[PDB]
Formats: sequence, structure tokens, C-alpha cells
Amino acid sequence: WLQEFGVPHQYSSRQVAHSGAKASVVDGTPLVAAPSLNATTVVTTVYQ
Amino acid sequence: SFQGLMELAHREYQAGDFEAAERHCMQLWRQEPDNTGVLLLLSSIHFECRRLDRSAHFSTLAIKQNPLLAEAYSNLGNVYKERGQLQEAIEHYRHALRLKPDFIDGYINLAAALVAAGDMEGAVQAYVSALQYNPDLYCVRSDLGNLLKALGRLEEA
Repeated sequence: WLQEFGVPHQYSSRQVAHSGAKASVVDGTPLVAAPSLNATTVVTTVYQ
Repeated sequence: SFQGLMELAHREYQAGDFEAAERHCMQLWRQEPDNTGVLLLLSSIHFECRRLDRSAHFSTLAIKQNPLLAEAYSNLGNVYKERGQLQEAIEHYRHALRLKPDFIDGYINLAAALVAAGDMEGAVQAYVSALQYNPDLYCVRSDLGNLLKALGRLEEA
């Protein structure tokens, strides 16, 4: 650190202690759906 | 009509109705119990109108007079199809298309019986034999297509 002498700030750069509050954060809830039928088939002569 | 080939009951079958045709064939088979295809008309009428066992009885009469007619077997197999005995229908369809090896509609009925039963490949041969007999029955070709798609062999379907 002494041989550094680059950014000493007397050990006391920013982020010095203080009376800080706390942040607040968000979130919600998702709903759901149900998919219906998708078939698409056809025949011609099913009777006898 | 009277004293002639009274195909008028056939005309009513084309109309799909029964009453006049039904009594007409009754009167036929006590005036011309000579043809049996008329009795087949009767069995057919009973078929669509859900007169099942009457169809069966008249078919059995058809079996008296000429047990060589594959089509009585065809109708018997149809009866079995809507009354469960599908295996007997299948062996009847053997019997029929042994009697008339170049008959188409028997192939169709037995293919329906097969797909009801669960053997696909036999039905494939049914349809294919139909086709090599007739390359023009496009409806049966589409039926082929539905079966093959049910087997997931997409591209050739």
C-alpha cells in the first residue's frame, strides 16, 4: 500500500459509513390459460 | 310394375325410402321368389333403417338359394361389424373375395372391419388390391391416405 502511493485517499475513499436507507423492489404474479383442441382430420366413406 | 321387371322398389331405394319399396319386395318375393338380389335390397333397407336381425334373416335366405353369392357374406359381415363379431366378418371377407376375387367393395368393407380390429397392414393390402383393380377410385385412395397418416408414414400418404 505504501509502495503503491497510487490512490491512498488516507484509506478513506468514498463508501464511508453513514445513515443510509434501503432500496425497494418490485414483482407481480402471472395467470395461466388452457389451450383448446387443434386436430384437423377428415374421412369420406365411414358408413356401410 | 305389373307383369314386368318391377325395379321400382330399386327406385325407392335410390330415394332411400322403404314403405312402398318394402311392401313391393314383399309382394315380389311372393310373385318372383326367383331373384335374390331383391332380397338383398330388403336386407339393405333393414340395414340402413336399423332393422338388423331382419337383414340377417333375409341374408340367410339369400344363403339358401345361392350360397355362391359373395355379397350375402358381405352383408353378413356388415351385420357382424355393427354387432361386434368382426373376426367372423373378416373370414367372411376372405370367403367373399375368394368367391369374387376381383370384387372391390368387399375390400372396402373388410378394410373398415380391419381398422376396427387393429391390423393395419392387411387393410393396406385391401386398399392396394382395390387400387390395382381400379386406379380411379380416388375416394379409397384418400382412405389409404388417412390410414397411412394414422400410421405416421407421412410422405407417401
